[PDB]
Amino acid sequence: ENQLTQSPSSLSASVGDRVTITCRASSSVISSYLHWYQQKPGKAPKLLIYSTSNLASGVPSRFSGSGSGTDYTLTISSLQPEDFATYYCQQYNSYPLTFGGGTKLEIKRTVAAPSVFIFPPSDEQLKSGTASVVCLLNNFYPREAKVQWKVDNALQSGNSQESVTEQDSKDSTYSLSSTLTLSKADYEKHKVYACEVTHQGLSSPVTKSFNR
Amino acid sequence: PPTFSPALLVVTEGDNATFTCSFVLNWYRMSRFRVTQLPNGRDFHMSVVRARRNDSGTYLCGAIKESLRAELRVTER
Amino acid sequence: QVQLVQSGAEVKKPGASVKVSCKAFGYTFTTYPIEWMRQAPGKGLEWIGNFHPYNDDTKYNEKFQGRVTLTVDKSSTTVYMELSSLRSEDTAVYYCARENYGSHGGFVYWGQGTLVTVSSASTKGPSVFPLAPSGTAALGCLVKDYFPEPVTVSWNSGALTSGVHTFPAVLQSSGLYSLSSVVTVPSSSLGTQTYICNVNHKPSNTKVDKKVEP
Repeated sequence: ENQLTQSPSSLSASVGDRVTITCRASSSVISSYLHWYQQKPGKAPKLLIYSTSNLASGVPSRFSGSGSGTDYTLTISSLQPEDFATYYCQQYNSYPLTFGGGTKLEIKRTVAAPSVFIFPPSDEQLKSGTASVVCLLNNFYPREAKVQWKVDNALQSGNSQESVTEQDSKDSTYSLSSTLTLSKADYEKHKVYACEVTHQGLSSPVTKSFNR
Repeated sequence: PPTFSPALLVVTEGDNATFTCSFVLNWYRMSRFRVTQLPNGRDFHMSVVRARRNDSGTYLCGAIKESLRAELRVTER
Repeated sequence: QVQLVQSGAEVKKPGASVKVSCKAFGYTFTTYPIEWMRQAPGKGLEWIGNFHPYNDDTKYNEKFQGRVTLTVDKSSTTVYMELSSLRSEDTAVYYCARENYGSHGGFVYWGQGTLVTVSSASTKGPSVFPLAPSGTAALGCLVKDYFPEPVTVSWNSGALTSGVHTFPAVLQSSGLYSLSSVVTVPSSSLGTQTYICNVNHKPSNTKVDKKVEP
């Protein structure tokens, strides 16, 4: 198949800036058959540009498309709030049809260190044989963060999972939960549960911990 | 005014593509190209054999009464 | 008034089949092919195949290895995507789409998407557990072990929105989803206000209100 690769995978910018995203095809495409979609969370894609450079119905002229052969671009020359979204390229040059992996346009914002909080399992849950321990990184920027769990100083691996929110509708920060899952037996055998957080907004890594 | 169906045909190069014109009847673009009247007499096949990428484009049938435009796309194998 | 309307969210066990509908409104059904794609959480967008009502021709992505069949009911202007021998990796939102005059391969009109979840798990509402608090205090609700997605969560029946963060579900190794919803409040308000997370899981018709206390 004719693989499409988008660059960059993510970028952060402000209202009023101009950005350019790139689509590169593994094999030359006739420029009539290269298109762009915008996708917002929870919605189907919306065609933005068809045939390299033609705006779809109702698309503002701050969007533009350029390219031919294997090298294609999409530019937004003066960002609006609505424009922060994922953009995909697509080829109708050969079957199978292919799409790029997407480029996510995010809001640029000053650096903010997370507030860290930790939650022991509830008693309610302990009655059922499971202990979940949750560490919350709140209101931070940018999205890059590292979380490590320690139980009685033993680094945990393979029994935690993280989730990160989309940028906040108000302050454009992120939040992160990391959930450590243990058996009740294990939970009750150990004393100190510690969540270790690294983030560029802190000078040194921060531990939040508690004793059972 | 003749009907020209469908609005979009997409084939791979080397394949056949057959539009239907429904109504002197001609096939225009805005050997390998054939017209065939079907038994019923109202409908005609407007076929491209061994389609080439350069066949891609916009076509009509005219009787001067012109159909709506249709599109042919011939993808790369 | 062109519209594609797809059938509703489906849950399936491994090895089963799904059949997703796409009903075309607002134009001459035979004029355009209907295209099918799917979007899996971490794969982006994958093309499945297409079906042309004009002549019943189908093209398929070879990646499906003959597991997909596209069929039509002209009488109800509906195209069907049937996906057989389902595997975990088939969990996705499935879309139908069509081009328009001159879009040269660009999909102008899209159906709303159909979620298909493939798993050995069974449909069930969540357990809801407090994330108990102890200037600013965070508290929340751990909404654990439900299937399939989605759940939604509010606080105090909608009156608490500020400082709320509901995390995306994670799929646990168990095959069940889990998420937490958290909120930050003045710590002086821990003795002073009631905080309730309202957890809604429509697939199992479950509603849970859980009061969250220090």
